[PDB]
Amino acid sequence: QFLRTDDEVVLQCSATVLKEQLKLCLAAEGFGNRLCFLEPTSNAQNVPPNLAICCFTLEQSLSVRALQEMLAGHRTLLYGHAILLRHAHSRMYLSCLTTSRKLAFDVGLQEDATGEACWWTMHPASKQRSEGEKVRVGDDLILVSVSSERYLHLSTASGELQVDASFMQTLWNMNPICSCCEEGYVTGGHVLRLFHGDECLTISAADSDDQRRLVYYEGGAVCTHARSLWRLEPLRISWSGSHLRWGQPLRIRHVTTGRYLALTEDQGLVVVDACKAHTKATSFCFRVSKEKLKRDVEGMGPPEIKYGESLCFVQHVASGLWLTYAALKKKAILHQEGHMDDALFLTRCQQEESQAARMIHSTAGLYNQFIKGLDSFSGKPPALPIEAVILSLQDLIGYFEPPSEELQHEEKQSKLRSLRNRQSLFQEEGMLSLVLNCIDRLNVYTTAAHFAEYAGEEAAESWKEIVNLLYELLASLIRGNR
Repeated sequence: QFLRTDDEVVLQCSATVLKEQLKLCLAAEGFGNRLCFLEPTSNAQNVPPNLAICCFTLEQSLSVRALQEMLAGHRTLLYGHAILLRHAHSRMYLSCLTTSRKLAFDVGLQEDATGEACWWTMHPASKQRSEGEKVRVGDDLILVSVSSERYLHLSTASGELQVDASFMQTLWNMNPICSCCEEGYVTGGHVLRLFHGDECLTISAADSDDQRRLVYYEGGAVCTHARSLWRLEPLRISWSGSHLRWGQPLRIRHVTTGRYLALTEDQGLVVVDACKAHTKATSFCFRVSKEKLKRDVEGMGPPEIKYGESLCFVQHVASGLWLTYAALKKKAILHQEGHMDDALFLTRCQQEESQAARMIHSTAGLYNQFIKGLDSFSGKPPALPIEAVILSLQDLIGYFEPPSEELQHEEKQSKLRSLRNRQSLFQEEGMLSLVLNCIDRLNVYTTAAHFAEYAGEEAAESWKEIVNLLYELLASLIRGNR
């Protein structure tokens, strides 16, 4: 009922697009794009809303007297406090930038929580709440950027909906996503692996004849590759990050591919594009048993499903079909009766791995777009994402860059081991081919001006930069780091 620090929230506002009141959350991508945007949560039944990129962690809520004192646990948020919001998807911080794209600033992300620019003071939106009172869940509120002293505010100019820091006010809901959970219990929004018996649930490797659409039970090294990672996403906006319960409908999202576990009329059990991932075809639940078989709480809920200790049957909700094998690599199928040994156990994946999986997804998406733009004009003299591609390239280069040679051996090796594991994950997801395709397609052009003939000078102004960054990323992915 009250928001404590280390709680997870989405900042939600309202707008009336196409003459109807749509609610939508504050979103940021992170790498490749620092600028914030808005994610519609409204059309949940037909399209899975991208809540993952909307979650922020309430890192700290301080009195201005302690906030000014800093620049030299489980506290409840009080009105008047300045808060620090950590973007969960990127581990970056919600900040008020010094760019503008009409007196206003851009709202986005800071790589590090530095200075006043990443702090926002909370203020009551009504005579019901007062300065010093605890901020209550589902309260409308006003947020003021400490550095600029402007309001976090949604724009409607001209056609599209944006976010900026303006002298205009916007009323913002803090929807709780999650709070303290019971140790070792599965909660929504968790990225995990579903094990069988070793064998785990996965899609095929990159570039497979599959088009990566089919689901498998596979053993060996997959259990340590990103392709076997899934996010459990319940059919809720608020307390989506609550404990999961037996029978609770949920979507199962494949992380790197972005597609959703689904039952199809034609294909059968497959993974499916986000836009085509409707509730009926996409809703699964965890069952204690296969026997015949309530109303969701406004909180973390009762802890029901335990990591590694709970054997779970997976069931498609609409059809009642069981996730089973077909009969080391087996096709996963949905079946009426299934197999006596269909029960999976869930192992929570760790952060370094989960982050890398999500980073793969963004980068694949951004670069596939960049390639599509290149392919669009091959032989023809569709705006290319130059700005983002450059930033993405730069970001991954720093991500992969080896430790400073003048560092202690104990830490150097440990930081080196992770770098290697981080590189491996990307490598096994065909990130090298991705970088190579971008290089090969850019190399079809001899001079920067030759590229300008098919793309224009503005785009060509960064041609030698993108190739140098791509070759640099390539090298950084390849480097042994032993």
